[PDB]
Amino acid sequence: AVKIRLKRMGSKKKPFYRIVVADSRFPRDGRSIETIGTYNPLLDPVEVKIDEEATLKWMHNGAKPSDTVRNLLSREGIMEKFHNQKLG
Amino acid sequence: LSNGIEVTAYIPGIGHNLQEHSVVLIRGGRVKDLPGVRYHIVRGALDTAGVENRGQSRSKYGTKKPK
Amino acid sequence: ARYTGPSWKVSRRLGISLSGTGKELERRPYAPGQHGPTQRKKISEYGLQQAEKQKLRHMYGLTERQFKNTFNKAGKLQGKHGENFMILLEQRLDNIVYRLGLARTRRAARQLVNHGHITVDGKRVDIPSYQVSVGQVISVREKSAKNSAIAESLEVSSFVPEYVTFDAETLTGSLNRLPERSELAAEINEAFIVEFYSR
RNA sequence: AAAGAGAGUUUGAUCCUGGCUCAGGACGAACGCUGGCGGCGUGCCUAAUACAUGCAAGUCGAACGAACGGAAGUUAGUGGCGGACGGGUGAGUAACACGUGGGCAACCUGCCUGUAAGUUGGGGAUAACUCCGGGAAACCGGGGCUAAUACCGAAUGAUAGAGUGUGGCGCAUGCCACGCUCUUGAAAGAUGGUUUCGGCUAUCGCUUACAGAUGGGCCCGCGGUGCAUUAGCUAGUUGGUAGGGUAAUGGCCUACCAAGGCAACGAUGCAUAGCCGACCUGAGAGGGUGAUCGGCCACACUGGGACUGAGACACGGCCCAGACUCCUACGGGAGGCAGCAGUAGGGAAUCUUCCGCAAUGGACGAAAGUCUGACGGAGCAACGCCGCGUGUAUGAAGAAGGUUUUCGGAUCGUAAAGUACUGUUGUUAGAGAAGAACAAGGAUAAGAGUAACUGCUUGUCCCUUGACGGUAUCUAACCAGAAAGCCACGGCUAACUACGUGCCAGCAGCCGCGGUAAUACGUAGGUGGCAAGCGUUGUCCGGAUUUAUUGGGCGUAAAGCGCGCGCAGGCGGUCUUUUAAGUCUGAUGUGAAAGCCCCCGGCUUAACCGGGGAGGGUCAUUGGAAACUG
Ligand SMILES: [Mg+2]
Ligand SMILES: [Mg+2]
Ligand SMILES: [Mg+2]
Ligand SMILES: [Mg+2]
Ligand SMILES: [Mg+2]
Ligand SMILES: [Mg+2]
Ligand SMILES: [Mg+2]
Ligand SMILES: [Mg+2]
Ligand SMILES: [Mg+2]
Ligand SMILES: [Mg+2]
Ligand SMILES: [Mg+2]
Ligand SMILES: [Mg+2]
Ligand SMILES: [Mg+2]
Ligand SMILES: [Mg+2]
Ligand SMILES: [Mg+2]
Ligand SMILES: [Mg+2]
Ligand SMILES: [Mg+2]
Ligand SMILES: [Mg+2]
Ligand SMILES: [Mg+2]
Ligand SMILES: [Mg+2]
Ligand SMILES: [Mg+2]
Ligand SMILES: [Mg+2]
Ligand SMILES: [Mg+2]
Ligand SMILES: [Mg+2]
Ligand SMILES: [Mg+2]
Ligand SMILES: [Mg+2]
Ligand SMILES: [Mg+2]
Ligand SMILES: [Mg+2]
Ligand SMILES: [Mg+2]
Ligand SMILES: [Mg+2]
Ligand SMILES: [Mg+2]
Ligand SMILES: [Mg+2]
Ligand SMILES: [Mg+2]
Ligand SMILES: [Mg+2]
Ligand SMILES: [Mg+2]
Ligand SMILES: [Mg+2]
Ligand SMILES: [Mg+2]
Ligand SMILES: [Mg+2]
Ligand SMILES: [Mg+2]
Ligand SMILES: [Mg+2]
Ligand SMILES: [Mg+2]
Ligand SMILES: [Mg+2]
Ligand SMILES: [Mg+2]
Ligand SMILES: [Mg+2]
Ligand SMILES: [Mg+2]
Ligand SMILES: [Mg+2]
Ligand SMILES: [Mg+2]
Ligand SMILES: [Mg+2]
Ligand SMILES: [Mg+2]
Ligand SMILES: [Mg+2]
Ligand SMILES: [Mg+2]
Ligand SMILES: [Mg+2]
Ligand SMILES: [Mg+2]
Ligand SMILES: [Mg+2]
Ligand SMILES: [Mg+2]
Ligand SMILES: [Mg+2]
Ligand SMILES: [Mg+2]
Ligand SMILES: [Mg+2]
Ligand SMILES: [Mg+2]
Ligand SMILES: [Mg+2]
Ligand SMILES: [Mg+2]
Ligand SMILES: [Mg+2]
Ligand SMILES: [Mg+2]
Ligand SMILES: [Mg+2]
Ligand SMILES: [Mg+2]
Ligand SMILES: [Mg+2]
Ligand SMILES: [Mg+2]
Ligand SMILES: [Mg+2]
Ligand SMILES: [Mg+2]
Ligand SMILES: [Mg+2]
Ligand SMILES: [Mg+2]
Ligand SMILES: [Mg+2]
Ligand SMILES: [Mg+2]
Ligand SMILES: [Mg+2]
Ligand SMILES: [Mg+2]
Ligand SMILES: [Mg+2]
Repeated sequence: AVKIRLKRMGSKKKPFYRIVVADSRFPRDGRSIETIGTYNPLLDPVEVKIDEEATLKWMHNGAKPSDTVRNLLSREGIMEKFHNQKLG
Repeated sequence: LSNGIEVTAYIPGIGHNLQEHSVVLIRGGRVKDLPGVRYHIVRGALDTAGVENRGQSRSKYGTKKPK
Repeated sequence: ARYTGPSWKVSRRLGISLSGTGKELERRPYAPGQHGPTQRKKISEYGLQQAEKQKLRHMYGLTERQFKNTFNKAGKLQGKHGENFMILLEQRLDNIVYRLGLARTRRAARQLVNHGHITVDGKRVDIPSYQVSVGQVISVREKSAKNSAIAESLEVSSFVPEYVTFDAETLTGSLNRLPERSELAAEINEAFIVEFYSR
């Protein structure tokens, strides 16, 4: 099913993940429906930049996150807006 | 040759040691005056030995550096 | 450094007084070898262009691969090509230490930079090819501070170039501004090298 | 803004035409001599040849039938989901295989999300187990008894089928919405809270229907190899009428009727080749290639077939036939490295039977968790691209020694010695990151739902874990001590002398050198180029305007058919009105990510990574102009 994965990129011992919408079956760093952010684990607070409109629509019509991606990285409050929109 | 083709090579340097039924490496090239010779034998490859007491231009002819 | 052979011989071959002023060519200004006091012949265009390229390369004492890489990198800047090439060659951290007067020649600033004695913006750098920019500060971080070599080099000084502001009291150096082709060696011809690398 | 270098060789000498050779860039390279370190990558191009051995796909006890404990909890068997993903190779294939742009009023879609109705009652039997019958043996039958979310009916329920009625429409076959009569068409329970004792309930599962998302299938325009010393090819072939089959249109298949179809704009036949984003080269137009990284296709010892499923005619599934290998008691059995390591063989040539699920992503599960040779990391190899070492400053009309000498000297050469400094690196002793935020669990706070809790959703707090690994990094002390080679020196082409040799030995990319004075052979001295590398060979582009659109020629150098009549084709005098095929132009969609290029940023710098753009189409829909061609 459609999920929101990470798609590791970068160099050896220095990873840098994206935030993509992909169909589970396909390879990790393979084909993906759409990219909606980045994720840098190395920095003091992690620098993450996610588009709050595309992610909300994707969650609202089927896509669901994967542990670290969004479901823990949505400290921006995207999941709160999803909560409100789903009740409202 | 190992692909079923018989060619004519040339032996560079001053004094070889290879006799009949010996295995060697060959490389491209040609000797202008020699009529049919159109390859060279690599020196010091498999059973060819490097030219004796060769002092300079020594990477060719396959001679080890003196001590 | 990179080439550790005698230094007078290379300046005798080229015919300029690199590595200072004239002390290499005070006696016998002719080329080395059994020959050299004999004569010279008509040097073709290949000889001339190669001579100018050797003039630049042997002045800063850097290998040919690095030289060509710096040439290609300078090619991307606006304006001319030889001017930008010499500007970038002036930007190198190894050169700037020599210009401030912390060392004597090019071959001593290189060792004094690789052995960690020089820091920029408060952090050490061990790379002589680090490209300094405007506004960064150059110091010693008391890694050596009061050592015989630096103290001696601060005595013989001539005049520091105008585009570098050096504060001898704290051993703090900077780069005021980008230089211009007028205030370089000028004992070469920068136009030849572009033609040499065009072939 | 971008913008192109020539040289040697035909002659006693000239000028032209003309080939040959050299100077540059790049490798998945190999061979020769050498070889210090670090970072980032790459490594069977040949036999799609043959496999010793370890692993590479399992998981659910909260769907159901036994033993240990003494009341929890743990595995063989029935069932559910997965095994069609992830990984490998380029054999086949000249065709809707691929690229780009569209159709589908001709289609399917498990799991995921939202919504609307339900989850009512019955029946029969089989694995496991127990006996007997075979076979020492792996390797099979018969008798008897058991449970379900296994299986089979029944009650109610269709926008499914039939006969309709009524509107609104399209692009011909036709599409959307509503109503009427009938016919058929299902379900499963498990873990908890609760009242009151009946039931009523929280999730997660089951059944039917409609939307969305994702993934597939079919059809079409245009584009990209050589050969005409390969001209006809085709008989379900082309069309039509009914029917069968499929999720779906269709000669996909069948019965009948007709004689069609494709082709010098290259059919047919033969040869070779997976295709693209892209890579090397070039001033550009072009030329050559399709390693690694990403997308699609095909294949899985060779050939055929189907079953199960949402999805396969299925790498680690089944059946049959063939070659090969292995057990056999002679009735018979078993296997498929083009998965990760690895062995043999072929070759001029290519790596470890390694550690771990800690990170990211898979499968199963309510969850803890289990399995992941994917992947994260480490060993091997100068195979590449970056970076810095083997010291530094002073130091003589210039030591010793080599080489040379017209015997005064010149040279190696400030090079050495001497004096004064430094620790990148090396040695030792100390410290020592990030990559890790969760999942689970425990606290509160708020919402939806309920008669009320349990639970669900969301926020805020605790709560512990690393293969790499004592690795990266940092501190302090010690010694210039351990750490330079390869090719060339006649011209092209930067850099000359001595001795030996005597058309011999030999060198050689071309001109060509060697016949007792060789700057061309061999050594020596020093000189030049590059430097942990340096040369040779092989292959591609350039220079080559040497296939010339950009950009050549045909009187005498290669090159005008011996000449005419002419089908197809190419081109076409002057003006007006008109169209809008070519032509120019605006908007909308797209031409994925990485790669080349422009601007910023992070690794001490650089290679190397990240963020933001541009560029790329004789591309589609739509709107304009009418000078030129049609
Ligand atoms: Mg020598
Ligand atoms: Mg002639
Ligand atoms: Mg070449
Ligand atoms: Mg070694
Ligand atoms: Mg060694
Ligand atoms: Mg292969
Ligand atoms: Mg359990
Ligand atoms: Mg079990
Ligand atoms: Mg597969
Ligand atoms: Mg696959
Ligand atoms: Mg891969
Ligand atoms: Mg391929
Ligand atoms: Mg549902
Ligand atoms: Mg019963
Ligand atoms: Mg039985
Ligand atoms: Mg029973
Ligand atoms: Mg029924
Ligand atoms: Mg109906
Ligand atoms: Mg109507
Ligand atoms: Mg109770
Ligand atoms: Mg109670
Ligand atoms: Mg039909
Ligand atoms: Mg054909
Ligand atoms: Mg073939
Ligand atoms: Mg092939
Ligand atoms: Mg390449
Ligand atoms: Mg490449
Ligand atoms: Mg180019
Ligand atoms: Mg050209
Ligand atoms: Mg290849
Ligand atoms: Mg390969
Ligand atoms: Mg691979
Ligand atoms: Mg095989
Ligand atoms: Mg089926
Ligand atoms: Mg399989
Ligand atoms: Mg296998
Ligand atoms: Mg293998
Ligand atoms: Mg072994
Ligand atoms: Mg082997
Ligand atoms: Mg072999
Ligand atoms: Mg894991
Ligand atoms: Mg656990
Ligand atoms: Mg296993
Ligand atoms: Mg790996
Ligand atoms: Mg080698
Ligand atoms: Mg290799
Ligand atoms: Mg010195
Ligand atoms: Mg003297
Ligand atoms: Mg002497
Ligand atoms: Mg150290
Ligand atoms: Mg944490
Ligand atoms: Mg939790
Ligand atoms: Mg409670
Ligand atoms: Mg010392
Ligand atoms: Mg010369
Ligand atoms: Mg030679
Ligand atoms: Mg020569
Ligand atoms: Mg030298
Ligand atoms: Mg040199
Ligand atoms: Mg290097
Ligand atoms: Mg090639
Ligand atoms: Mg050409
Ligand atoms: Mg011509
Ligand atoms: Mg003629
Ligand atoms: Mg005529
Ligand atoms: Mg003719
Ligand atoms: Mg005629
Ligand atoms: Mg005509
Ligand atoms: Mg566009
Ligand atoms: Mg792109
Ligand atoms: Mg930077
Ligand atoms: Mg990049
Ligand atoms: Mg980028
Ligand atoms: Mg644009
Ligand atoms: Mg008109
Ligand atoms: Mg007209």
